[PDB]
Amino acid sequence: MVEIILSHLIFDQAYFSKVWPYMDSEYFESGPAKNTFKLIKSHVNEYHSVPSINALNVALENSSFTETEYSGVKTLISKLADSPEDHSWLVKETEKYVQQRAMFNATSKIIEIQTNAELPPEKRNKKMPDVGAIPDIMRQALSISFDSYVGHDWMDDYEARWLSYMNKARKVPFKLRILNKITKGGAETGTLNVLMAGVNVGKSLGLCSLAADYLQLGHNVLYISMQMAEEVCAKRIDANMLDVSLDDIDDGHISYAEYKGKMEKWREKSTLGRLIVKQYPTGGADANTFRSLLNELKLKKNFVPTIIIVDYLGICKSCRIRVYSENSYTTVKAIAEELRALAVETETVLWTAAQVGKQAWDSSDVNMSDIAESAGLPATADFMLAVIETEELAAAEQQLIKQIKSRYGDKNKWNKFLMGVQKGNQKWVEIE
Amino acid sequence: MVEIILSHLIFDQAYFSKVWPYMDSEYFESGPAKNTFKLIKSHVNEYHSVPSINALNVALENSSFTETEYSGVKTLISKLADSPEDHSWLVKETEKYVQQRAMFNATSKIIEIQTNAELPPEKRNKKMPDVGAIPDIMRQALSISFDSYVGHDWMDDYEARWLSYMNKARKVPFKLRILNKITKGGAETGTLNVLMAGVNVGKSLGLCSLAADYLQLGHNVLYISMQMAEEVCAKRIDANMLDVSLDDIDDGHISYAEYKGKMEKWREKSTLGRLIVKQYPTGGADANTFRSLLNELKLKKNFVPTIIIVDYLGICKSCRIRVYSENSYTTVKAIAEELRALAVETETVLWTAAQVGKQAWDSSDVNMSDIAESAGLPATADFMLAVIETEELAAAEQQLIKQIKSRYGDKNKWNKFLMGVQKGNQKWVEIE
Amino acid sequence: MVEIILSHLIFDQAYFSKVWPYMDSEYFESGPAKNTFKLIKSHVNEYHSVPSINALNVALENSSFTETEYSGVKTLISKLADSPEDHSWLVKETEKYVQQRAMFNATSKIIEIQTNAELPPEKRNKKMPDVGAIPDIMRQALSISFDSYVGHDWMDDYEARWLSYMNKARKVPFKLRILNKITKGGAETGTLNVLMAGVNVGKSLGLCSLAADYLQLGHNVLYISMQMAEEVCAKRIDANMLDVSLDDIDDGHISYAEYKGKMEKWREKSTLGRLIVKQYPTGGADANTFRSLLNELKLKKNFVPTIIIVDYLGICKSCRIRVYSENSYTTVKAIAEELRALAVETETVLWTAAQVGKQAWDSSDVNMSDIAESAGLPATADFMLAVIETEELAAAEQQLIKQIKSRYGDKNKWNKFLMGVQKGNQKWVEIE
Amino acid sequence: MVEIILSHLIFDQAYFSKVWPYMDSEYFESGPAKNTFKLIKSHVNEYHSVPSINALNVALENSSFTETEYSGVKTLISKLADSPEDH
Amino acid sequence: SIPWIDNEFAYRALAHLPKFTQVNNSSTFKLRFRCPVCGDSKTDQNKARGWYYGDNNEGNIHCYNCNYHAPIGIYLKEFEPDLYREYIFEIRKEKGKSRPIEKPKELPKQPEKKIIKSLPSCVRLDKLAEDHPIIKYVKARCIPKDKWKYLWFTTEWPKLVNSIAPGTYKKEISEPRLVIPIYNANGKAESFQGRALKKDAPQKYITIEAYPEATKIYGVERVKDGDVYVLEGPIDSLFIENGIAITGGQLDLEVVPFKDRRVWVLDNEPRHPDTIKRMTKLVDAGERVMFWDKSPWKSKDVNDMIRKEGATPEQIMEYMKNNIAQGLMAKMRLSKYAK
DNA sequence: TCGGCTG
RNA sequence: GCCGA
DNA sequence: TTTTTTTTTTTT
Ligand SMILES: Nc1ncnc2c1ncn2[C@@H]1O[C@H](COP(=O)(O)OP(=O)(O)OP(O)(O)=S)[C@@H](O)[C@H]1O
Ligand SMILES: Nc1ncnc2c1ncn2[C@@H]1O[C@H](COP(=O)(O)OP(=O)(O)OP(O)(O)=S)[C@@H](O)[C@H]1O
Ligand SMILES: [Mg+2]
Ligand SMILES: [Mg+2]
Ligand SMILES: [Zn+2]
Repeated sequence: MVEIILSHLIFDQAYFSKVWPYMDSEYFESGPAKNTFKLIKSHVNEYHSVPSINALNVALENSSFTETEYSGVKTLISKLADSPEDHSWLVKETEKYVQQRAMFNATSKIIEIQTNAELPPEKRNKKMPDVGAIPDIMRQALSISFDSYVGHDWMDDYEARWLSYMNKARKVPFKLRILNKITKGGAETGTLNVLMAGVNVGKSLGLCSLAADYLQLGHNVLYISMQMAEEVCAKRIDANMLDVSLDDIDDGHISYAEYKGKMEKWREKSTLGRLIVKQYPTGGADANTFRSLLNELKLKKNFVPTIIIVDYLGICKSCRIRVYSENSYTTVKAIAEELRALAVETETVLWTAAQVGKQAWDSSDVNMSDIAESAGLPATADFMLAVIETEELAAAEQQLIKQIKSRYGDKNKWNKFLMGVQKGNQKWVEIE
Repeated sequence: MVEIILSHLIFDQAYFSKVWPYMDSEYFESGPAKNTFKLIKSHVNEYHSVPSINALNVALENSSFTETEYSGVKTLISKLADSPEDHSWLVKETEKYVQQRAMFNATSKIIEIQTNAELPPEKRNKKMPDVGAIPDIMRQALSISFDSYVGHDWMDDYEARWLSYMNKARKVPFKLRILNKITKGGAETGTLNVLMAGVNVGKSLGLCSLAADYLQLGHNVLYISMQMAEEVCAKRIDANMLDVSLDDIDDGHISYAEYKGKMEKWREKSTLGRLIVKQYPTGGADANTFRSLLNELKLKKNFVPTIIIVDYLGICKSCRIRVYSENSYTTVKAIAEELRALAVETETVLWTAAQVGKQAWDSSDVNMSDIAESAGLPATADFMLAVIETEELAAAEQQLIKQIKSRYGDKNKWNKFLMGVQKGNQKWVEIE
Repeated sequence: MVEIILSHLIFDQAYFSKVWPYMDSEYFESGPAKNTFKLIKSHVNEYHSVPSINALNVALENSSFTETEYSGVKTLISKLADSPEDHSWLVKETEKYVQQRAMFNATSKIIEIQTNAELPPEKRNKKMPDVGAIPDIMRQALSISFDSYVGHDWMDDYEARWLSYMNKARKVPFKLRILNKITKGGAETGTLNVLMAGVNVGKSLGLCSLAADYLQLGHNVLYISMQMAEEVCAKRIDANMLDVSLDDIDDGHISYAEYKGKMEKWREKSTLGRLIVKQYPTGGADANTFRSLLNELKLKKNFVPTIIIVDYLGICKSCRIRVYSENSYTTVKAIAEELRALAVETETVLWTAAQVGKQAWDSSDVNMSDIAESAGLPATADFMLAVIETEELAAAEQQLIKQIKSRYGDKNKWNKFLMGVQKGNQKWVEIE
Repeated sequence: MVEIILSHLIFDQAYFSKVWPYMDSEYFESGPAKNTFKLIKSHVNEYHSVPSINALNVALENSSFTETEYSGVKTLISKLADSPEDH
Repeated sequence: SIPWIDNEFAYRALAHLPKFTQVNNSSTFKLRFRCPVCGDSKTDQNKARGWYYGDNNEGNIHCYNCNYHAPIGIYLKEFEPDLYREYIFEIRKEKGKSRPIEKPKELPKQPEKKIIKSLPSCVRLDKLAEDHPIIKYVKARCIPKDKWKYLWFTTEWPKLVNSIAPGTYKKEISEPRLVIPIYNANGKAESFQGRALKKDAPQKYITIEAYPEATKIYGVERVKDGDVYVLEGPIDSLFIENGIAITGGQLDLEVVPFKDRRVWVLDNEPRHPDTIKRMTKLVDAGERVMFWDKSPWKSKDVNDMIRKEGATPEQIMEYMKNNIAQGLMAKMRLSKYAK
């Protein structure tokens, strides 16, 4: 890819602005490529700008080489084109080429060092290092990654850091005062959050409640039904939005006239967004399938989801790991990391629920250790709530949400808070 | 000179008694020499003595070799004879040959490693280390010598012991006098220190507290975040060193004018270093990547690190074990070894943080048999701490440090102590 | 191998007197070997003495041999040498050759028997054995062993057992009259012993002292330490050996001149053993390791140990157990069993320490029931000494040692004894 | 029509954005076409975009199959070319 | 194992099988036979996939038709239980005793026996007219004219061989071929290769040896001072100063002289893993191997470079002299070049 | 239409 | 089975 | 070598 490297050095400023800091004549070859890069280096040294093909030819004419080298360099020069390919692929590929050639150079150097070492001191060459320099010579050749960024400074970049503080565009509100209060502006994009609860305690209920709350806030929500069907999930969403008890829905207490009226009234609102719900067979969808669904959505409809809700992470099937390749801890943590990567790619708050081992399915409190699946999930995640319900809570219709893992804010300011869950409406009500 | 080495292994006793334990079958060519050494080693294992030529002939006759192999081994043994020479040139020449043939084998190994690395996925095999491991292997080969120190020999090694008595290593002091007291003045330079804890209980909090203290102590600090953005870690440091709560920063309670004033008041302080925060994606950085970052920091920013602080040890790429190849224990142990090697190389007091097992979560006490990803960390680490803020320490706004692994002093002197961790300021204070 | 066997029959006295009773004319061949052994047997029968080479040549001169047989026997006789091979290998190899040839002869005999059986009974060889005796014949094949020593045979080794009794070939003294009084001669080889530290006793100190006392008696000792550094353990050894207080070593009251003088004075004494301190990470050393360490020490430092003191049993690791814990009954039981197996297979005394329960801590009298690791350790520990320190004994600079379990002797003979412990000197002295 | 399918997979964003999610390795052949699609899929996984011909040549150079397969893939890539077509 | 007994029993138990052939080369013992497990093909009677290799430390019967690879003992158990028991008993019988097979170590070889004096039906290339079709073909080959005194043209190649080695062909069908005489060190022809003409000859493009002990290296008599370059084609060697070419499917390092200064110049194919195997076996011997990893040309052989990419001999020589690596240095280029 | 080819 | 004619 | 479910067992 040396030809590509030189072509994009000559006919691109962005590439030259990020790969010229890491470039040595020892990388390319001992043939025409070496002399061509030497010409480029000389031209940029004498006049601090990238040359042109005419300028390169003039430099080649002025420079002195043998006839074979002259012809080879001229032929290579004639084989240069703009070819405006992708920038990310270009920089990654040239970084790979640099690393491989650096490894080759270091290995050849240590081989020459050993060959000199075997020679008698009278015969051997003093210029080369001693054998003791073999290790470092390798590691310096393993530290040539393409990265010009040193990062923050805390002293030379305080104004930019304050500006970054002023950019609250990452936060997303919750439509609930208590959640935003305990998350300091709500959840953030590409930030995995887990609302774990026991079986039949309200995981998918809470996820659909969050979907409805985000829908009433104008976002675009993608509800990934891992267990239920599309119609059932949409029925729960209607129970939250159209404010009609889920049962009533099945008992005909809402006439089609009233249903149509409520749906049209909600359509008339300009603050309402779009909500798309996709059902998936158990163990048959993950970040790869999710991105395929993302592309299909963005093509078929002008829909860019701002929230991604997963019905249950455990139901998902890992991308690289097969269906049951390894134990639960490895595969579930892999699923969690893949989902967090998908969220940070699409810059969307990724909500999901988790199950609790049998030790806490009837406990007044559930701790972080009571994660039925991998313990890596309460490590790959950010804002973890736990939903607890007892006989008293069921009588009071108040699920208790415990701030089990809080990356956003202080995990202990309001650790346990009572929610006003109305199971009939699939809705959460803050308590004042 | 393999023939001479075997001849003096057979026909001599002092030569054997001096050189045998270091000899290995890998130090000979694949021809007759290796098979002869195999027979000799088998006989030595079976009878605890050097065989005679008749014994070697008997073993060769009762061996499973090819006609070519049998003829070659018989010819070599027939060529073996006692050459009367000095017992000073033989030992040194044997050591030279063993080092030279150790280096050849090592080099061949790194060539094979590179060949495996260039292979595509699936097609590439395993049981072979990653390219990043190449320097470490080259370090072992250069260390081969016939003077092996296995353990401290009382009445034989008493000069070194008295030197260790009278002399003490240089300590990089902490700003908390409790850590100095439990480390007898501070942390030694070429060390890998780890601050273990549970999830979301103050791993990065403790690392940032140490970073802020070391920045206030005039050292040069590098904070490599793998789970947080550069802005988040820099915000933690700002909260620690400006006495402004994170709630104040997020809510904007402090004005930008006061922020700039505090930054200038800190910059005007003469006894201040430079802290630089660099972010890599989870699993996107290794020890080689950290070395490249150090190179650019020494070149681009002219910053020589003193305190490297990595956010999460268990997230970093092995740097020597292909991604997703071995189990968790081997991968994390290799990560710890690579980080300690980098710390020893750059003479920087490295800090990291490890995650305890699910059993230790919300438990009033932890120990070595609680490390989640790998129990090999205390073997590799040089100073490890724990955080036991489970139920009531947070209610009392305090902490607890187990001092799990302490190579600086006696861990069973101040094993458990209370630290006033202030979460809003992201700092540690002393209860006294 | 036949040539070597015949040559060492002709030219040796010990090898002949050891391996002649198990040699038969059918063991060698049907040619030169058989005829040569026939000549040897004839000569040893007519004259009760091993023939010389010229005597064997004379026997060849006067014997019934064919021309080819005559030439073969003459050549083989001339091919007999007086090579001085080692003894153990010669015995083992001739035994192996004899067993292999006996197996071949028995297999040929049973095959010929089966071939004879499948013949018309009217035309068969009467002398051939019947088929039903085939399992017996192979038994006679396997009833061939030059040295028949399998286990200790009562009524057949009463003299050797009595010699072991009188010689005290198992005991190893303690340099303390009290311990030898309570052990009928001291600890025994191939055994495990444990010190049960009570409420703050210092498991290291006792093992430290015994380590010393064992050192002053000329025994090779190896203190595998876990919770301490090699320098610290060697410093305690120095405190016990040089009469220098441990804190005085830290302060520097004792100077280099006095230290080196005492060290050389101890070196002058010929009754001083060697102590090898080796450190291993807490929980990173199981019994199997110790085996490799012993192999390395024997091979490299020629150090063959008779005392092996491991710092702490609970801190150790089980040889093959995945789950590790700081204090678990199954782990301590496995560790005790593996360490005792190591002691038995090494023919060495092994010492370790262990902790007891709080009931043993508060009460001066400690019962085997009042043991943290009871049933487990008591089962595999030959000796068990409960070391208890009380405030009154602290004022009197003593400790109450109780013989909790003595496989060596009666428990109640001298159970409780006051020991003169000097913590600063880390020394144990007797009480008048 | 595998050549046409690949040509419009590379030189057409509209065609790719529709047909790609359903496309899979087992749909082309046991010869050059499968290897070309494998290279395209690997590049897509690496960069979330369609590679150019130069990128495919680079990937082909950094490949492992035999001379016959290499020649086949190079021939196919050289034969890849956009044509005026309807969606 | 006991390879000699394995070979003996394999010969005993495979001689009666159809299409049996005891292929015994000076270092290899192999048996060709129609595999009883599969039967091969009715058309492929002579193309019998049943093979036995006993030259290894163990005797293995492998058939590529049914993909049946097994030790000789397994085959004996599955097909010849009587012979199986015989073999399994006698292997133990001689197992105890020392191996005596080295005692009758004799060489049945002979020196130069069929020294080639003259070539009937052959006219040397330099003796031919400039408009001869073979001359035009070698002009397309771009061989330097001065070396044309080393090649002959024939039209009676089967007749020529049957005049040299009678009975090789039952029919002496006239066939034009490029006769390349392979000489010894002293300069006398010890064999000759009938190089195919046009795109390919009808059948049997093989080098005919005067005798089994004849040399397989071309141009040894023309070797001068300096390093010796070993190639794969005699015509390719004609473009190389001090360039010899091995002629045969077997590559023995011992028979190749100039151990101090022999340089292996092989093909320019990183693929074709057999080439990689050859390179690896050469470098494991620590031999001097040339590497095309930095070659500006991408052809297969040197003559291919010259004809297709317009390479000149001087460029070839300077590349060879600058690209000789040994030991670890060679292994590096081998590793990077292979793929 | 032939021979030679690993597992 | 793949390669060479 | 961890890790998680479940069951069974056992010790304190
Ligand atoms: N159609 C419905 N009508 C009334 N109550 C319902 C209905 N569906 C669910 N619930 C109640 O909602 C709670 C659990 O429902 P879901 O949230 O759908 O289950 P989940 O949270 O997904 O957890 P699991 O383990 O998958 S059942 C229980 O209290 C149910 O009684
Ligand atoms: N913005 C914030 N404001 C106040 N407290 C916070 C904030 N963010 C985090 N915390 C507190 O920080 C504590 C520990 O957070 P971390 O720094 O992430 O510790 P941790 O062990 O690194 O967690 P990890 O990295 O997810 S394992 C939590 O208990 C929170 O209460
Ligand atoms: Mg559900
Ligand atoms: Mg954190
Ligand atoms: Zn077959």
